[PDB]
This record gives sequence, C-alpha cells and structure tokens, in this order.
Amino acid sequence: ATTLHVCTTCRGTAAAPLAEEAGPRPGELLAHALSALPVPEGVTVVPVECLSACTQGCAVALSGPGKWSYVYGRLDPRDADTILTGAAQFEAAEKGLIPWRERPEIFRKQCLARIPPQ
Amino acid sequence: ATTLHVCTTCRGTAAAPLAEEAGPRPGELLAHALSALPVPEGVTVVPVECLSACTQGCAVALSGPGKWSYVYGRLDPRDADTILTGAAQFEAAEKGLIPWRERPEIFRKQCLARIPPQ
Ligand code: FES
Ligand code: FES
Repeated sequence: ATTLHVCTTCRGTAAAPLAEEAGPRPGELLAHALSALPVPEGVTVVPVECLSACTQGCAVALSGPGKWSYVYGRLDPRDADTILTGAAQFEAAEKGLIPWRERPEIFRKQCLARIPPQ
Repeated sequence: ATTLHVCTTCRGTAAAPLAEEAGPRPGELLAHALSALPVPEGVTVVPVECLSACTQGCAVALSGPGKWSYVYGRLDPRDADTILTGAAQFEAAEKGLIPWRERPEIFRKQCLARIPPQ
C-alpha cells in the first residue's frame, strides 16, 4: 500500500517578486494532473495542504507500511505521469527501495529527504 | 514512542572546494553529541548513513507511530541539546504537532519536509 501525498498549496521555485502573476497554484495543478491519470494498483493519491518543503515546490511524498518514506520537490505538473510511474516502482520495490539506475531522473536528482521505515 | 534518526555522513553547508577539511564529518560529531547527552523519556537516537538531505547537512529526522514525520537540516553539532528538547516536545505532542510558537527556532526555520501519519 503506497500513499502519494501531493501538496496543493505549493508555488513554483521562481522568484515571487520577479515572476509574472499567479493563477492556480502549481501544486493544485499537479494534484489535478495526478487525478486525471490512471492511478496504479497499490497507489493512492492524497492531497495535503503543506509538506513543509515550500521552498522546493512542487512537493510530493511517498510512504507505505514497512517502506522508506520519500519527499521529492521542484516538480512540475507535467511530471505527473513520471511521478505515478515512480510511485508504482515504489510499491513494487522491496521496502520502497527502487534500484538506483531504475529510478526516474526526478527521483534521483530532486529527492529532498528519506526516512527509514517505521 | 519517538525515533530521532541522525545522519552520520553529513558534511556542513560550506562550499567544499573553498573550505578546509576539518576532522570527522559534522554528521558524525552531531551523532556523538546527541548520544552523549541525556535522552528524554520515549526517545531513541538512531544513527543512519544518509537521509537523502545531503545538501542540507546536518540532517535529522523525527518519526513515531501515529505521528507526523519531520526532517530538519542545516544543523550543527552544537544544536544537539535543542534537537533533543524538540524530540521531547514531539514525543509529547498529539500526532507530533508541537504548537508552533512552542517549537525551537531550528524546528520553525530549518524543517526540510514533513509527512502525514501512516
Ligand atoms: S506549500 Fe507545498 S510544501 Fe508547503
Ligand atoms: S549525507 Fe547526510 S543526509 Fe545524506
């Protein structure tokens, strides 16, 4: 059982005083993109108000009983399909530990933290 | 029950090509400082090799059954006693949610991620 938490408040990493306007929050756009796609077996997408990774939006988290927990950031709504593929690999992997060379590039380069299984 | 993971591999946030080399890695020193200090009830200090927060050393994580998980970074070995105090407040708070203004400054400003309870 894999849970993919997606922050719905996240703003992008652009400099707010310099960036052009707002619109819907990227985290909200990412959440919607994740919900439009087929959710893999074993994965459940759960929106959250904040993953305390605000400086690295968009942020999502992967966790499950007996597995490592992961937080990834600096994501974009267009990463939704790769995120769900990653979440599937997370569900299949032993303890959530995906072999490094098999992880999507965003999981290798944009991981913010991991936590040992409870 | 509360587990405080501490990364023993962490180096500081100083520019590696420009700095010095010191002695042991700061994450080692932080782990040793934590284990030498008295530990509040219900808290266990667990050394780990890496919390995948390497750009934000030193890194520690708090987790416990039914509680939010947290990762804090950019810590120093001298923070060990404040970290342990935070661990006690985390152990005492329902779901690990310490009242905001009661949290140590390091927990308010240097949290890298939080994950909802499993
Ligand atoms: S706004 Fe998304 S992690 Fe805080
Ligand atoms: S070396 Fe400390 S989090 Fe990776």
